[PDB]
Amino acid sequence: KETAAAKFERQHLDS
Amino acid sequence: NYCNQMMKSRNLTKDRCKPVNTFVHESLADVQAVCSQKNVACKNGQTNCYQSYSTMSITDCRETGSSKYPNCAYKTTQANKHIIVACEGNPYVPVHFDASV
Repeated sequence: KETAAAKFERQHLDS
Repeated sequence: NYCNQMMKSRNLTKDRCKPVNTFVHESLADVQAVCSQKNVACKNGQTNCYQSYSTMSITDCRETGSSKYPNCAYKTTQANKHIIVACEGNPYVPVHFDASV
């Protein structure tokens, strides 16, 4: 469902 | 605190207590740009890792010694450090956080 690039973003990005 | 909230808010500790996680307070494109910066090897040896030329604003989330599901507890440490990410795919974007210097 969630691609690995999407997961990185949701887990580590807080812009 | 920020860590307790962001970890649950981002579905990291909704079904478990993750011992540690790092958040980067930079724009998405600025972080993706790191995939064409300083190439270095990852902890596992693989060399698809890249270190940011400059330091970035980050918050380190760490579980205390008393933390226990379902009541995870984190200690919040803010800092500016170089981030190392592993990239892959096309576009070549980050898929894993490897560390921060």
